[PDB]
Amino acid sequence: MSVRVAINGFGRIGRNILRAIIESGRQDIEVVALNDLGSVETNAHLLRYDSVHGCFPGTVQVVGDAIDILIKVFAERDPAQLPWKALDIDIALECTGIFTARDKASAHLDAGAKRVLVSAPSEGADLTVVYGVNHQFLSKEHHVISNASCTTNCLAPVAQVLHNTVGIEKGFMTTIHSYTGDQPVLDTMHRDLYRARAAALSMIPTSTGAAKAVGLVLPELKGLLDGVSIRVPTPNVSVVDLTFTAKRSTTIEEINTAIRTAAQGSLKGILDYTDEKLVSCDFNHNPHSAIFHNDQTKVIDGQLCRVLVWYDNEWGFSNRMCDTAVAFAKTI
Amino acid sequence: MSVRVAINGFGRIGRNILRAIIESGRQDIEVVALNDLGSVETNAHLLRYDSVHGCFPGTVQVVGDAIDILIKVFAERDPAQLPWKALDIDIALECTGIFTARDKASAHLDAGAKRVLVSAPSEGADLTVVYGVNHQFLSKEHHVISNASCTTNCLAPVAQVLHNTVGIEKGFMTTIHSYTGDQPVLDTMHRDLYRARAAALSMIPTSTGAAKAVGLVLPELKGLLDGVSIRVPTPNVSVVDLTFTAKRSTTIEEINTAIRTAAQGSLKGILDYTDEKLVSCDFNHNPHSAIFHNDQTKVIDGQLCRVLVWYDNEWGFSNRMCDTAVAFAKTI
Ligand SMILES: NC(=O)c1ccc[n+]([C@@H]2O[C@H](COP(=O)([O-])OP(=O)(O)OC[C@H]3O[C@@H](n4cnc5c(N)ncnc54)[C@H](O)[C@@H]3O)[C@@H](O)[C@H]2O)c1
Ligand SMILES: NC(=O)c1ccc[n+]([C@@H]2O[C@H](COP(=O)([O-])OP(=O)(O)OC[C@H]3O[C@@H](n4cnc5c(N)ncnc54)[C@H](O)[C@@H]3O)[C@@H](O)[C@H]2O)c1
Repeated sequence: MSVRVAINGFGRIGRNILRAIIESGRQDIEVVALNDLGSVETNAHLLRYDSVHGCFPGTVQVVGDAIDILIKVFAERDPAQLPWKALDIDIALECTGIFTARDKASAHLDAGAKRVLVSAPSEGADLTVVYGVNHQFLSKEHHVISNASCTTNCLAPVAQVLHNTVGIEKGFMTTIHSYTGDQPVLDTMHRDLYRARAAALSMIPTSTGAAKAVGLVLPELKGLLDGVSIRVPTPNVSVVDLTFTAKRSTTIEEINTAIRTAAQGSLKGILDYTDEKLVSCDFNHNPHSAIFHNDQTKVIDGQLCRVLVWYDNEWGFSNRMCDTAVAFAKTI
Repeated sequence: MSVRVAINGFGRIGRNILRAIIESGRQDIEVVALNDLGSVETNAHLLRYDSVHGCFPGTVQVVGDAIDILIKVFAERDPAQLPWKALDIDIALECTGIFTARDKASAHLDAGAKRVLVSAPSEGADLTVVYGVNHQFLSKEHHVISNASCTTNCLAPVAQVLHNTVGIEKGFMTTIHSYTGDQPVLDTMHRDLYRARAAALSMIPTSTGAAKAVGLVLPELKGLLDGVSIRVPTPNVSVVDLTFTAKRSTTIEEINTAIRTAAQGSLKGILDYTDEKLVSCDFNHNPHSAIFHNDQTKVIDGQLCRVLVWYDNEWGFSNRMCDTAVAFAKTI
């Protein structure tokens, strides 16, 4: 019944995984352990209080070597040292952000987790999964997999619906994105010259791999999409601004309706929509991968089309980590 | 030699027109009077200290009901009563944002002014101008003209180099925009449901008529463009994100090269470029109508294009308001 997980790296997403599990009321995932090299006390405190997501819904105590909500806490620099065999770990959730590589993440297999799921694109991933779109391809042949990114998780279901309805010849994606943890509050030394500037002071153009990735989850679209991002001064919630050329002449109503159909049918709980005049903060804490904004569909001359699609880049994705982990457990 | 102007509405744009003249040290324009809703002293203080632009780069003395840096100051909310005739005002600069309409704006000529320049699209305008693109179309047969908008002024030059080079089949523009003073700090009653929302708290989609206005000033693109805006938590500096189908199979290098040329040659001082990895605040107080970001140009299969174009929605426009005022004054 219950799939035994361990969270490696108790950072935003790791904590958000936990919170998604408790909030949703789901009973199919047991969080057996967490690993992180900072204080156990500090970890519980960050779980308790979040500036974006509010108070933990429940009580949070540190008792001995565990956090009671009863989750064992570990501190290993080297994931291969974790007692995953002893703890009968089904799926290790790699969340630290520094072991995204398949080479690197396979350390949890060494430690005795039966499978690994990386909360980010993974280099040499056995499979990159956008739950609700391609998780059905998961099988005994896959041991270390990627959950894609928040952005990929948003763009793909929408891509799919559009391609099925009007066909996408080519498309360009700009994601207007909230600042993330790898950005600094003030200008400072960095791997990337864009992301080195004060995060809450500018619109910052930056790179995203999501459009290429949608080329893989949906092989019909390989090489037909590219994409970039613009980071702006909001702490959470992002949006895909997609312009594409359609293979057949179409309308706003045509596109909106295929979205409503998909959202009400086979992508229920992955894709949603709004006919209301909403702004980014209204999607904060929404669990969908994508929420399509009907108001914003525009179509020039029946063939050049633009859509706008919100996503809580933390909350959507963390709920997807749960679904992917459960679907993945069934192939063990 | 000099052009006599009166500024109606010493608001963000009213005051920045005045700073623009002072900073450039242009002697071709003389501010004779200004009108605003409130104090003589408050207008002085606001001019002195600007949260976005910094110290007013001279001295501002209150003296009588006049400001010395000598300009006379009024406070009649009704424009019809102000005495432009006996002040010999060549061109009036309607800058309030509430007499945008031509039928309304034509008051300044009743109240004596020889010509009128609305800082903002207008309804029944004799001619809508983007300086550096279409100003040589101004004739004696024009009394009340429109300076267009910040966004119109930045798309139009770029559309021109693009079209005239590679041809625009169809185009969709998103502007990512700094908040403006028609938005509030907190959610509150507004004629528009998006713009009612707390302005530094969300990305906020909104309508702009700039794409359409570009189709009228560049007649060749009548109804070939559409656009929207997303307001984000920055206080100044916006950007154009343009996706379009090009008539000719093209490249990035080719796109940026054409922009180099327009920048150095015929659009010098209106259009500039950058090859550097810059972010929005690096373009604060830049006087250009458009600054092209090379790095950011993308082309899919040689046909679907994307460019990114910065603009100081306050400083660029306010300088054009000066250049327009001058070119207009010559048809008198
Ligand atoms: N948050 C989002 O918006 C989002 C969306 C999609 C994908 N992702 C992906 O998820 C991953 C994590 O993102 P995040 O926002 O949670 O960042 P985060 O920095 O808040 O999380 C990283 C956590 O791992 C811990 N850590 C670092 N090194 C460690 C080590 N050697 N051993 C154990 N723990 C270690 C840190 O203490 C921290 O708690 C990233 O790779 C990112 O690509 C994030
Ligand atoms: N600021 C920008 O980014 C930008 C860009 C392009 C165009 N514009 C246009 O410039 C115009 C002015 O906008 P702004 O940025 O100055 O905003 P603002 O509200 O700061 O300026 C308007 C000023 O006029 C005054 N005013 C209001 N009603 C008046 C009345 N009845 N009589 C006399 N004075 C009155 C107000 O006190 C205020 O100071 C707008 O129409 C806007 O569309 C602005």
